[PDB]
Amino acid sequence: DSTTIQQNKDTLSQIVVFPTGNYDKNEANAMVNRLANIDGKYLNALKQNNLKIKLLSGKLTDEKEYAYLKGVVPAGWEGTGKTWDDVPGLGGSTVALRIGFSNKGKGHDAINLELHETAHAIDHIVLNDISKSAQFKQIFAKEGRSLGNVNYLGVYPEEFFAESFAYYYLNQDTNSKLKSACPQTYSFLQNLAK
Ligand SMILES: [Zn+2]
Repeated sequence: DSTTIQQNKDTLSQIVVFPTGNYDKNEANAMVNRLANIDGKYLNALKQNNLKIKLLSGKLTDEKEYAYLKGVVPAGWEGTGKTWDDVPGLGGSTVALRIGFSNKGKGHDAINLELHETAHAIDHIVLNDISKSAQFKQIFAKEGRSLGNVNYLGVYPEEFFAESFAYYYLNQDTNSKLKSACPQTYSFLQNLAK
């Protein structure tokens, strides 16, 4: 609800890092507002571990900490002439997101950039790679293709987990879509948030 979103925006004021230089500040605010949909327990767990959600005004590999990715072809992306230089988001041990690239198809396959990448960090930092736990692996074996992208989401449980989390928290449409397609994944995320 409207007041829950504000509470999470408060929590995020100590998580989000805005970039140097000029950019669409309203769009950066929109991304923070979408992150505020995430259950506050997760956001405070990220803050406890000093995970920073970096909004970028340039390319991922323009940041010194990601320079090692310059020229690197992502897993599964060979032959397209695109590399990490072109990838708008990264999540796991860190989180970095190009402002403006939230929507599906803006250089990435996720329903929403910032929720997908932040799900990676929650998975890895907060929950000890729960996407590789025995329980989620069983669910992934049954439902891992049911969000589509069968040769990507259907192959990597960490990507299926991240995408399912994004569906669960993006909006009411994507939440009910997850419930219909991946009922056991939806219940798993419900029990995790409970
Ligand atoms: Zn991913």
